[PDB]
Amino acid sequence: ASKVKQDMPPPGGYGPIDYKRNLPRRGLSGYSMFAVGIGTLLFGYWSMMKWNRERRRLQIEDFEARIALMP
Amino acid sequence: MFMINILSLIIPILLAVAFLTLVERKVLGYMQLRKGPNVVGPYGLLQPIADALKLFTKEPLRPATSSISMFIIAPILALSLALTMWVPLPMPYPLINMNLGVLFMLAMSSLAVYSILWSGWASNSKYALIGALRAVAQTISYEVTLAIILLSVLLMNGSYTLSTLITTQEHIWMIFTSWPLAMMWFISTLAETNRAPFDLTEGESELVSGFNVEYAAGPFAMFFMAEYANIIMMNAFTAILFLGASHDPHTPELYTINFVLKTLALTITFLWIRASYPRFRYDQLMHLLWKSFLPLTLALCMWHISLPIMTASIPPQS
Ligand SMILES: CCCCCCCC/C=C\CCCCCCCC(=O)O[C@H](COC(=O)CCCCCCC/C=C/CCCCCCCC)COP(=O)(O)OCCN
Repeated sequence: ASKVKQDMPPPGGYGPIDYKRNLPRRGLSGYSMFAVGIGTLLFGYWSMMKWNRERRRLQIEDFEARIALMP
Repeated sequence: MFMINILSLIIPILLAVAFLTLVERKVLGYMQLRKGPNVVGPYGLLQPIADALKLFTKEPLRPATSSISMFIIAPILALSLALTMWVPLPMPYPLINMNLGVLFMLAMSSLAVYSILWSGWASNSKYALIGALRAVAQTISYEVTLAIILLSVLLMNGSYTLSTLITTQEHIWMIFTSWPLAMMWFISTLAETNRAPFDLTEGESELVSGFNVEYAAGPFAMFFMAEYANIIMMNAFTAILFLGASHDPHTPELYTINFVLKTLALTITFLWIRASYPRFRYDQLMHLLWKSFLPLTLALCMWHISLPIMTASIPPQS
């Protein structure tokens, strides 16, 4: 003869439940990304310039060794 | 002694393909909140062996309506070509040293499409035929821009020799000089290997098994091995072309370790991309490759012809 016991919601109420779309912005601006890309390209160009000039000098040296040995 | 070198190249590649199947399954499983193979062998280490033994002990079918000669020739061509495309790769020394290695890869890869073409035609079924014409369209989409990108990148190498790429990138990776070309090349290699989002020829949701739908057992297995060997080979080519390892002539093992790590990272990126995206429509692939990639590639080719002349940065070895 005890009290009625049934599955029921708790005293007061259940906590609020989220349902709305949540997609944060989470990114840099286009200007920053373009600037970083162009800077990387320029740095690579200058490094390649130095290395290619050094390689040209090395090729000239090897060709001169061949010229010395040819006769 | 040379035959020992051929065997030491071709057997480990097949083992790497076999275990790449397992690695792909596990990566896809863990990106999908599951595990993947972990029962047959510790951590699914024996799963590839079980797959191969099951396939080669299974009955092979010759379709009643099919051309038998082409039906049998196509997988042989696929596997042999996939094996052959490895011999000029410098790791840091190549098995076969060619003056024009890059053109050799280009020609052999453009020959590899006939495996799919001829298997699909010789099956004499409708889904296989649709897969074969999709292969035709895919090659028409990617070939020209792939070749122009290769030329633009190699304009700083000075030649077509693959070993010169090691000394060209002695100080800096080539990706810091041509990263737009690197992006277009990466997408082109995804399209060239029939990988998602460009896995149009198989077309699993759309075409059941597509070009290889008729194929079963051992013949079917050969196609799978060829495709995965092509995956690994193309990523190794990308690593050599854009992320150049430094080579010490008295310690080539360091170069080999670094290069293998880089190509493994690129292959895992392939698997990641497959796990992450939906599939293209095959007219959309052609429109992407002909309306966006081609004009940019032509402009960048003009730029990469002009730049060494303007800056007096022309490479050696005429
Ligand atoms: C100072 C002088 C310098 C000269 C200028 C240099 C700077 C130039 C800056 C621009 C370079 C941009 C290059 C990008 C090339 C493609 C760009 C593009 O627009 O392509 C997309 C399509 O590109 C893609 O979407 C790719 C599809 C396949 C995606 C597969 C997975 C994505 C790849 C994951 C990361 C890949 C990393 C690449 C590099 C790897 C390392 C080699 C166009 O498609 P839509 O948006 O539909 O519009 C076209 C019609 N309006």
